[PDB]
Amino acid sequence: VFLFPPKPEDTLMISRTPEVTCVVVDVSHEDPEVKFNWYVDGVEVHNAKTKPREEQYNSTYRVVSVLTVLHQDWLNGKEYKCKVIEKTISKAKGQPREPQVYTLPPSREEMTKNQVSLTCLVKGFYPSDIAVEWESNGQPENNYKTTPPVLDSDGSFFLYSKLTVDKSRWQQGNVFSCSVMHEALHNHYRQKSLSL
Amino acid sequence: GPSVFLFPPKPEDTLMISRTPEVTCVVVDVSHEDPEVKFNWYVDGVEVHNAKTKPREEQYNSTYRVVSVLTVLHQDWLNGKEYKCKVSNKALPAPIEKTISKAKGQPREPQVYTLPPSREEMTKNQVSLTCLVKGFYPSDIAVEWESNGQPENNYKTTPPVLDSDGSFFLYSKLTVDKSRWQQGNVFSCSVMHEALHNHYRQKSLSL
Ligand SMILES: *[C@@H]1O[C@H](CO[C@@H]2O[C@@H](C)[C@@H](O)[C@@H](O)[C@@H]2O)[C@@H](O[C@@H]2O[C@H](CO)[C@@H](O[C@@H]3O[C@H](CO[C@H]4O[C@H](CO)[C@@H](O)[C@H](O)[C@@H]4O[C@@H]4O[C@H](CO)[C@@H](O)[C@H](O)[C@H]4NC(C)=O)[C@@H](O)[C@H](O[C@H]4O[C@H](CO)[C@@H](O)[C@H](O)[C@@H]4O[C@@H]4O[C@H](CO)[C@@H](O)[C@H](O)[C@H]4NC(C)=O)[C@@H]3O)[C@H](O)[C@H]2NC(C)=O)[C@H](O)[C@H]1NC(C)=O
Ligand SMILES: *[C@@H]1O[C@H](CO[C@@H]2O[C@@H](C)[C@@H](O)[C@@H](O)[C@@H]2O)[C@@H](O[C@@H]2O[C@H](CO)[C@@H](O[C@@H]3O[C@H](CO[C@H]4O[C@H](CO)[C@@H](O)[C@H](O)[C@@H]4O[C@@H]4O[C@H](CO)[C@@H](O)[C@H](O)[C@H]4NC(C)=O)[C@@H](O)[C@H](O[C@H]4O[C@H](CO)[C@@H](O)[C@H](O)[C@@H]4O)[C@@H]3O)[C@H](O)[C@H]2NC(C)=O)[C@H](O)[C@H]1NC(C)=O
Repeated sequence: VFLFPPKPEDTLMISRTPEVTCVVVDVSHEDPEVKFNWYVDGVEVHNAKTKPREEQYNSTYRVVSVLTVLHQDWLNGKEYKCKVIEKTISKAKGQPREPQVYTLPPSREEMTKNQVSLTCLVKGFYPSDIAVEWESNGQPENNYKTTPPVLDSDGSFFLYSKLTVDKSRWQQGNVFSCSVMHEALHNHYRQKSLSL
Repeated sequence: GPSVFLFPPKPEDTLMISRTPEVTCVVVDVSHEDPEVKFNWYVDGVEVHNAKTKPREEQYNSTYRVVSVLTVLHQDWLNGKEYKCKVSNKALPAPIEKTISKAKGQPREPQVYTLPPSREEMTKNQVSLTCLVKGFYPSDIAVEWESNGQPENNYKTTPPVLDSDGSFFLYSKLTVDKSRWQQGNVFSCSVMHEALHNHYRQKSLSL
């Protein structure tokens, strides 16, 4: 039994739906039926949905149960238990740290190419639950990738977000904004601009 | 009962000719009534007998951990030689065969860009040096920092991220004191990849 936490961006963005996943493995053919009992801080709920079983290569079934949760509950540190084996996960306990957002312009050597990369460094935050978005002139970007949180030496986490845009746009003096959402932020939001 | 895990050699060991690459075969969940584990290594079918097996290791969950290490050649691993680890045990119905090799696919040369600290970060006593490595394949890579010949220690590298063009990218952040950066010292970002010239690429960064 494995109890996975909701996606970091799903617990911050109200437009998405955070889910707690309970993956059960090594299920026997003699006993395929698996009963799931979810508990939110003790109180038993019944709004969980179970996905159809999938036979693995090692002749075992893989039963997965999904429980949709609220954004406020997880952020406040609600205790979620999965009774199959009784696993239990929750929000990362510990003193929250404010992230430091730094936007970085493309390297001079990258100007030789047709497309440049915009860098947004976010460091010194806790916990690792975070969401990063890019936007330009109000309209959001789509061609960007963000690295998973990395545990730094001081106990906090950090990551990077790379936006790829045409060199023409960057040379025309356009303004790109790096949006960061985190628990220990004012209004759970911080933004930094970047232009030539 | 017992499970077998075959680990690939360190990326920097297969590229640096001074280091020694080795394929590790880790066996867990070994019964106390049968700690006898047989290892059989095969290189593209041909069985080798130069492996070095370490004695058993008692774990906290009342199980043993037998580890077999096989040193390999740099040219062999890079050419895509297939390495097989046959594990035999009395508690096993049939010998378990795990098999690993170099990640198949056409190699791509990584592009290394060093980025100076932000202006806002200059307020702090510790600034961050950024190294961007993008457009490489496969994900097997190694990144290191150095200054004045001597290597740095206070840095961290993000795991490779699959980009939109099918290639991988990552970042490496070096944390130095602002006094060093303002003194005019030079910091270099060392990158080791199989698609690079002499499997090495380095870019410098200074104020
Ligand atoms: C009894 O205890 C032992 C020992 O565990 C220890 O004791 C217990 C009591 C606890 O306290 C533990 O916290 C403690 O560690 C248990 O043995 C464990 O068994 C599990 C499996 O059930 C193993 O998990 C695997 O881990 C590997 C990665 O292992 C590296 O990283 C670990 C930290 O992340 C580290 O602890 C390991 O030592 C090892 O470290 C690496 O070592 C090599 C060489 O030694 C070195 O070169 C590396 O640099 C170094 N790396 C690091 C980070 O240190 C993980 O890869 C495995 O994932 C595979 O298997 C999964 C299914 O189990 C699957 O989901 C994955 O996708 C992946 O599957 C493979 O994927 C590859 C592609 O990548 C594919 O090619 C393969 O075909 C595919 N194979 C399969 C089978 O799917 C896996 O998660 C633990 O490592 C192991 N512990 C140790 C110390 O080895 C034992 O289970 C306990 N018994 C009971 C009954 O509970
Ligand atoms: C029969 O086969 C089953 C299926 O295994 C699969 O098929 C085989 C052929 C191989 O391809 C495997 O690679 C593959 O997984 C086995 O089930 C597996 O059991 C093992 C443990 O027994 C599980 O390993 C555990 O993995 C956790 C992380 O799992 C995520 O990441 C995986 C990739 O890294 C991904 O494959 C998983 O699906 C899962 O992905 C996440 O899913 C959630 C929910 O859907 C999402 O929210 C996330 O975003 C996903 N993340 C992604 C996509 O990156 C580890 O966390 C876990 O570690 C913990 O336990 C170990 C001990 O087991 C500790 O040492 C460790 O410290 C830590 O506490 C563990 O490694 C594996 O995930 C299971 N497979 C699947 C598909 O879930 C059966 O075990 C096997 N039966 C027998 C008898 O062998």
